[PDB]
Amino acid sequence: NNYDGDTVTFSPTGRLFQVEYALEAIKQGSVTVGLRSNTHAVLVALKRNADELSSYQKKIIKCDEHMGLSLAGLAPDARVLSNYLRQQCNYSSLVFNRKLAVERAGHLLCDKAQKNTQSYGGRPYGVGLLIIGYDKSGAHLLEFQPSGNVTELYGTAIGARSQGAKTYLERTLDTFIKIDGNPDELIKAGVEAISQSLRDESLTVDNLSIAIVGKDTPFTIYDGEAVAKYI
Amino acid sequence: MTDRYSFSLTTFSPSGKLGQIDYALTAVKQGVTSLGIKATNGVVIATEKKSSSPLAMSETLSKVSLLTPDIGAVYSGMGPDYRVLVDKSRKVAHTSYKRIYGEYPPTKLLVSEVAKIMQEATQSGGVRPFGVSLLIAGHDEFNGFSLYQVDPSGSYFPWKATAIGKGSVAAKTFLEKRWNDELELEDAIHIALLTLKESVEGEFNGDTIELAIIGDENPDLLGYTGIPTDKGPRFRKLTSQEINDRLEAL
Amino acid sequence: DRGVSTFSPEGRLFQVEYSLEAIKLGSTAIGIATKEGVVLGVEKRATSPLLESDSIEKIVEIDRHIGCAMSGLTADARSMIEHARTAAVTHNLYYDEDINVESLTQSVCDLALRFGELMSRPFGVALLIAGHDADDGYQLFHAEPSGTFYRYNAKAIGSGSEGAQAELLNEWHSSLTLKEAELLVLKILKQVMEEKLDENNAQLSCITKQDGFKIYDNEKTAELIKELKEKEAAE
Amino acid sequence: QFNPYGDNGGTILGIAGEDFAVLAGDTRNITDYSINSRYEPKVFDCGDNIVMSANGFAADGDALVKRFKNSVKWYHFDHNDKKLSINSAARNIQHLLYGKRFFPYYVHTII
Amino acid sequence: GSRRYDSRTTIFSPEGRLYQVEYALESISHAGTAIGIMASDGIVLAAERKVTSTLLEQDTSTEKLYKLNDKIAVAVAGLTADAEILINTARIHAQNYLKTYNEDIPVEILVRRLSDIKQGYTQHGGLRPFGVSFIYAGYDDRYGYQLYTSNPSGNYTGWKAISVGANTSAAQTLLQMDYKDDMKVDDAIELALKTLSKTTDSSALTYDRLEFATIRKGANDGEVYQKIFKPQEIKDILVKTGIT
Amino acid sequence: GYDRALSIFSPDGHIFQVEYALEAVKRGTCAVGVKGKNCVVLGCERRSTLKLQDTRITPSKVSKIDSHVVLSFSGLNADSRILIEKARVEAQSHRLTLEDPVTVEYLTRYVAGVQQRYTQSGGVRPFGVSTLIAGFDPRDDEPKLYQTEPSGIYSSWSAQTIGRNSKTVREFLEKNYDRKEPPATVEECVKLTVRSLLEVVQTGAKNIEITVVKPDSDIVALSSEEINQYVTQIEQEKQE
Amino acid sequence: GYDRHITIFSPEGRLYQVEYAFKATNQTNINSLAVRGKDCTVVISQKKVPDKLLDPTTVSYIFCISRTIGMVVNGPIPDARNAALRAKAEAAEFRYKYGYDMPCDVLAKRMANLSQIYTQRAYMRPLGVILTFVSVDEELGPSIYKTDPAGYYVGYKATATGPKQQEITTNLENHFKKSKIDHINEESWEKVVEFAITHMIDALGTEFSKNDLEVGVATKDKFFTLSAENIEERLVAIAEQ
Amino acid sequence: TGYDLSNSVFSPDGRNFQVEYAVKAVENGTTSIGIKCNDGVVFAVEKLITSKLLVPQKNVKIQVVDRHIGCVYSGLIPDGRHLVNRGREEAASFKKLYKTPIPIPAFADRLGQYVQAHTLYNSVRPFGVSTIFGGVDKNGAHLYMLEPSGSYWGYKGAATGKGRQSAKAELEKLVDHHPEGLSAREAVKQAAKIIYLAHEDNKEKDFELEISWCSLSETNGLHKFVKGDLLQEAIDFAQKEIN
Amino acid sequence: MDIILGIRVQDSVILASSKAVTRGISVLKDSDDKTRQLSPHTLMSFAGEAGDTVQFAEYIQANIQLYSIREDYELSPQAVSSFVRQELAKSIRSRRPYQVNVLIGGYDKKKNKPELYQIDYLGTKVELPYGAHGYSGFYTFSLLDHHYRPDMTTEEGLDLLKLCVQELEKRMPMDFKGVIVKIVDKDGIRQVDDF
Repeated sequence: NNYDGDTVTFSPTGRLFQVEYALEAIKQGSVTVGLRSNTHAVLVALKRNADELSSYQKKIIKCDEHMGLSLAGLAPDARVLSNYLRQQCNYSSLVFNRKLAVERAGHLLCDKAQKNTQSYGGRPYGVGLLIIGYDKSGAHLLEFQPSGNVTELYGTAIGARSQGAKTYLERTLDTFIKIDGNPDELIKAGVEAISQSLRDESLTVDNLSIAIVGKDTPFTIYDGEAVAKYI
Repeated sequence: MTDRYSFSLTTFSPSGKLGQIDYALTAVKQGVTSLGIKATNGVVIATEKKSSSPLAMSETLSKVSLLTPDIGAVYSGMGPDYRVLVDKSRKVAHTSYKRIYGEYPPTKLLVSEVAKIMQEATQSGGVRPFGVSLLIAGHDEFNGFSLYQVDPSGSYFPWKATAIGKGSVAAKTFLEKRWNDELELEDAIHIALLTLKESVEGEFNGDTIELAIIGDENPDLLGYTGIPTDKGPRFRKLTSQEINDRLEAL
Repeated sequence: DRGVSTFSPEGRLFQVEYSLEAIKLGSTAIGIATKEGVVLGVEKRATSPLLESDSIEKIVEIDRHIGCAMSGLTADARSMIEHARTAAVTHNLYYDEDINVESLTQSVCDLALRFGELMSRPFGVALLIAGHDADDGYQLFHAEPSGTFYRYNAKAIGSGSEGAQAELLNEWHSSLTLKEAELLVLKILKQVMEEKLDENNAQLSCITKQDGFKIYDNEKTAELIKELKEKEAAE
Repeated sequence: QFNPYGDNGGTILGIAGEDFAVLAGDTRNITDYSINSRYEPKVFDCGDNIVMSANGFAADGDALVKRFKNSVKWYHFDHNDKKLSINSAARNIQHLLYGKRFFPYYVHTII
Repeated sequence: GSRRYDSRTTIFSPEGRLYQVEYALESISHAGTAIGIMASDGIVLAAERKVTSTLLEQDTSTEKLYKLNDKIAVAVAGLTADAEILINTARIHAQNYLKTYNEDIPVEILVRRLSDIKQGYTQHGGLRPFGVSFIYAGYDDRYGYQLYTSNPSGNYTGWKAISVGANTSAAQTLLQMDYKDDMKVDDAIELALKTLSKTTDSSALTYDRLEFATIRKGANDGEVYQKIFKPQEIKDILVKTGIT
Repeated sequence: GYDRALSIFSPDGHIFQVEYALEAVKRGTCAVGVKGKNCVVLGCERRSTLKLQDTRITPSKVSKIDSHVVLSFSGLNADSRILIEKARVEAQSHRLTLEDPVTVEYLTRYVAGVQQRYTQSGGVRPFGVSTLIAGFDPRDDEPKLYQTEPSGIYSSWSAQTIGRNSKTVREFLEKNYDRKEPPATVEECVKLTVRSLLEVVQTGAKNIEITVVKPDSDIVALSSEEINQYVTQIEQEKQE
Repeated sequence: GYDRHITIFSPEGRLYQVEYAFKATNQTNINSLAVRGKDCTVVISQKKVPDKLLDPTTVSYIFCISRTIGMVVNGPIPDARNAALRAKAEAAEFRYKYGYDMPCDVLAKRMANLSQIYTQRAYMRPLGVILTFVSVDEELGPSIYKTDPAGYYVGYKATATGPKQQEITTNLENHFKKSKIDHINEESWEKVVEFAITHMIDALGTEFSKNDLEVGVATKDKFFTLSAENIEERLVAIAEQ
Repeated sequence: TGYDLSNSVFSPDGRNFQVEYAVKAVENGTTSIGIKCNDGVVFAVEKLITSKLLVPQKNVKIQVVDRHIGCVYSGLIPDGRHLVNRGREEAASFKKLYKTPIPIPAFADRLGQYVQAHTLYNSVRPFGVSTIFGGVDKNGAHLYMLEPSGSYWGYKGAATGKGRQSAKAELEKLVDHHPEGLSAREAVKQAAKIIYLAHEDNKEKDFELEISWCSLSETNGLHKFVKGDLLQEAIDFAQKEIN
Repeated sequence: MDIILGIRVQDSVILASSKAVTRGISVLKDSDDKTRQLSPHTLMSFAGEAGDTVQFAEYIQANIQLYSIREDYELSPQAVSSFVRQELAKSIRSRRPYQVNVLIGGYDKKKNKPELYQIDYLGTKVELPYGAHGYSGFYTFSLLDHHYRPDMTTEEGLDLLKLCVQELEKRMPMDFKGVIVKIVDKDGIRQVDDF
């Protein structure tokens, strides 16, 4: 209230309001979901259009052959962070000839976000990200929040009314974890789970977006007729 | 991090006052009295060594400072601001004069430098003005003896005699009465000692009083012999003993 | 005061949201996409009758295959155009090929968020960027000071926009000819424009694969203005 | 004095048919009169149906190939997975090379 | 962080004024009055010292009049310390021009640059302006004798006669009344003093409260001479014009 | 260095420092430009609360940027010196690299960009100035007149005015200037300029300046008498 | 008023931030005392360990700055350590540049000058500390020089610092009224340390065990702190008096 | 007033309220402890299970610096990471120049001065963490705790976070009933108990345990994590002791 | 480049400058004007290193024109010469110095005198009655030492020049393709079209 002027100020209860406000942009964001088995990790995201004459804002970005993310909140901030991540995956290749561990991708994002929460004139990132990857220790899913907090999960969701999908996934846990070596089956559980967050509208062809990565599949993205298969 | 205070901390009020220079002078007002008197063959500067505790050794605290062999200074206001000004004043006498001309700067010019530093603290980003006024006393070959006052604004003025700080209004009045254009140096020392008694409360002796002169050359104070055109400093701090001698014939 | 990079409690950037306001005060700009090309039209809005209206440059070439219309603080656009042109020419120099319309747009939208305590405020102008490229055909883009761009089939920006947009939501279909769309733009402009639409106070332009981006002279538009009144009389 | 270049030998050859093309090179790598390796390949698949070879000073050749490969990666990231046409690849390589005009890549390049 | 304590010295009022300039001008209005009068055969500069103590060293002093080069001098009204900063700048600039072109600097070119420096402090960099107004009195072989004033805004203008500091309004009316174009240096000397005599807030004018300088053709054929009056000389010119 | 964003947006979408810079312009003495069939005239008010001026040496209100282009202005005088210098330098630079003097549009476009850059850079306030820029393109007879303002927007004008009481004189020019036929000679164009200032000025004394620009770098300022003639001549026509 | 938040003047010519920095000085509620022998300089300071989970040995406000200079801090530990490190650095550089050991008074001045800056420059805060520097200077003999947040410094015959500082000060004053001289006329530093503790006991009206204290001693060519057992010996010798 | 709106401003008390407010964020965090033992140190922390979707074992919070130092913190997790990254740079530079690995007291002051540095200016924010760290060097074992003001000392035992007092109590007990010393393997069990006991102040959500240790004899001088059978053994010891 | 000459007579300055431009064994051009107008009454001929000559001439030209517009006034020849000397004196200690020699012929309107300045790339300035840069001087200085008179008419100076160019065409080893001549006087700068 008197303490929400900038990121360099603490409230008297010990909070950072500019960070929590940044968190708010995420909640206004359209829902996206992530989940994984042991063999694949999936992103499903709901795309939002401006009006019926506009295209549907892309929500999924590829970072490397083995890793990528979905976004909810400020788009340009995701572009910046996904770009940073592309660089780090790439540096790791060129220098060490090594695919970047998803766990490390997490730490790097955390430390980049954090700096903008401790210094004057900056501003926190106004976006949340779900990172999936298949690295040297299997399938992975990550939740990034611009507080700096990064978390590894079997599944999760963020955006507007994500809480439905998140509880659905909490129930469905022991089923989807073991959808090993069946790609279309893991996607279905993604599509199903995202539906627990739909209200008054449902999934169409140019509205839904799915990405998958795993054991013998590069991070690739499906939209348009390529998702017809799943509605 | 770093000084992100790149803007002025002293600015014009709608009345056209510069607040921080005004307040710095208020800090000078509170300060202990000091004075300067210009005789025909000398200049005397004096002040009170108002000790902080009786446990402190106030010889270790010098309020009157040599700047060049023929220039000395004294102040009223904030001690620590004076100390750093003396440091910068000594160095600027070298860097921007001696290292160029192979001789020490004349009084008005060294004074002029000090004023510049003080002016800049009145306009630069991220600083307050200095909280002192200075009396600078000195001799140079072509200008003779002189005495100057520098204020926190960075302004300076030449004086026959004057005082600054606490009891200055009283002291300036006293000095007008006694000052003439025919004073021998010993007479001015004598007047300075009287004028200063007004404003000192407790003890008044050669341990509570700091007093230096700009007078004759002092070969005994040179450190070496055999360049007979080098005659030694004209600045001499009077000794504790020396001051008491002049207080018996007071 | 309060920092220029501050978030509101709803999680939006004050300075960006305030810039969105300035754009609403701007002159109207409309664009429509067709399988035969893209049309860009604008309200010139001369603030006095003495000012020479063709000196009002609010439609602007970026490359032979890309054009631009603006709305809001239009002095802010100059440097965005400069950037866009450099990006396009440069891309061609590095790759001996035309720069994609989407890519051009993204490159301009990167500029947008580089402000704070880099420039000192966001831009106060919206852009309609329209052109052709081999891979994705004719495209129209709305570039905002927030850093986000949207593809549209048709779109309006400026004062007359929410009115004009609802209008475009009705009239747009996937099989519009270039000539049909030229007319729509004139029509919707005359509706939302304060003063009465003629060939001096509005301007037309298109971009086709065959002839690239062309601004229409005052004579050519006047005949389209006439042609539109004859259509409107005849029902 | 330090000489920052060397010569690793080998030779390469490219021919273009109507609906195909070949890029060939020997697999020997040498310094002076010694063989370093009998099989160290120097013609690479670079993606988007481009193959490349940077013959001369291997270290410079490996640096260039590595960079061009990486140029392809970013072209995809920046222009919506568009295919890098051979003519564009060529031009991109002109810039990589000329960027080191006053400290060159000691290689003869073919794609 | 630091923004909290930033005065914003370089912003507009909603009336389109520069606050800090206006307030600086207000500071200047309380300073000893200074007067330039331009004649056909010379220029006078006269200024009133802010109120003296009898114990001030009067001859070894300058507070109001400063020599820029051999052909140009300035009268100061405002903060002296501020003024000296600007003076050394001006002095240096005159020397660069001589070194570059082997010709003494035209009076205006020097005035423009000093005025430009001032202007900068009002548009960028968040510092306070210099609380100083100058009268420039100088000669060059293009325009002959010239008078200029510059103020904290960085505006400069030319004059036949002008005052700055305290009581300018009073002084400008008196000057407007008695100044004529064909006028000579010694008439101007008289006007200058008789104007201060009337506008002063003191009991009467005495030598010890004045600085005085002339720039006449007063040397040996087509060459200019700059006279800064010694205290005795001011005493004499005061007797001689019957003001004491 | 000093960073602060001084030109920022308000909740209504206005940039207050730009708008306040405009207030400064409105306070400044009036200027007007009127373009003929074959010339352009720059007229300028001169605030009359000043006798004892030396007008030989006081900065004139119309400035030459090159020998074929002039710039007049309303607003802060000190601010305008900076824009003029910058413009003059760009003029010389453009000749050096293109081997051609600037077009009036180009020069105007440069100056406008400078003003704009000061509306979105840290540590600086915008220029308290609007300008009329006038001249003839090289090897071209068709006259050019442009106006710039602190925000950075610029455009072409048949004729235009800026400064205090400019709406009054814009009033007069809007009703007294026919596009279809502009002042066909120099005489006629200087006339329409003076009548527009005599709406707002005072006497035609040491109060009105006029500069006339013809093609091929043919520029000259008028002097009191020639203007005074114009003045007296309009007042006798006025007795109706 | 923002003249309260940064180091600019208030209307009565005062620097509140400097004044408030002095108040932080007592924030730890520790008292310290320094005196001079014929041969030595002794500094004592109370040692208070509240929490029982602490490692007693890691708790200290005396620092060894150089082979020959010791420093005791009255104020919060983070600022104290910051000042300690700076002074160590500054003493080493002095040795390297000028080829002799940095004297106590000089180091005091240099640290004083540094605090003076924070009173004038706005982005730097003052340190909430008072620094008492001690040595047996090769030119000046036994020396005590003290520094505060205002940038002030001076040499003392003896001194004290803390909340109960004035009691100790007058206690000492009285000794020197009586003794007539500038120092503790004593042979071994052991007895000068005993004198120190004794007079702190009268002045404070309290009794110390070996872990209620901290003791630094400066002699010609080293300054060393005493261990618990070294103080216990000193306490015991006091008791048997 | 307004003394509390800007970092590095002294109040008229003598306090920097921004630092005190940072402490509030620390107190709001999950619990962490450090126990010093005969030839080593043990670190444990409470990891709340926000949700059943958190992959167990896979959101590690204890961090190593160099090869012989362990750090754990309560409060803002990203602030902790920043501070460890600095610790890692500090240790690298020290080893590069002086060859020997960095002494634990030497290391604590590096963190101390850096954190203190973030109370000197209004352009930075103090650290939203209290950090427990320590290890084995050529002089023995060392435990430290460091607070947002840059204040730090050596500890026999230490804790911070929400369960700070419960743990503090439990640690006072141990220090009191073990004057001769506590063993490394013993201290590992004790730590597991104390984390379980002080989970009472945090108890809606159940949690995951996590321990690590440096023992001259049991880990050879280096920092390892505790897993498998030695972990489960101590989970059990704490299961017993709460029933 | 190569041949540049100047003679100052009673009422004017005359500048003669060779027309050839050679690279290697090809005369690339035979109608080069090795001069630039700095102001309406000041002219500068230049010779030296390829590229540097014209870059420098035009740089100086721009500065003088910028000054002319700023002060609405023309600098004296003395002033321009002092500015150009200073620029070269700067340049000689730069990372890559301008390798250009110049002559500045100007008519001072305040004095009503013609003035001729000779300045080498080092920044060595001298006012002369007649001057030359490069090998030309070796022939022409002694020639003018004999034939030149202070009070010569512009016509007399031009025949004096023919004497110089004839001797250079007799004895100089290279073909410099004649000269372009220009006169600076009270009425400005003009070029003789037949020499």
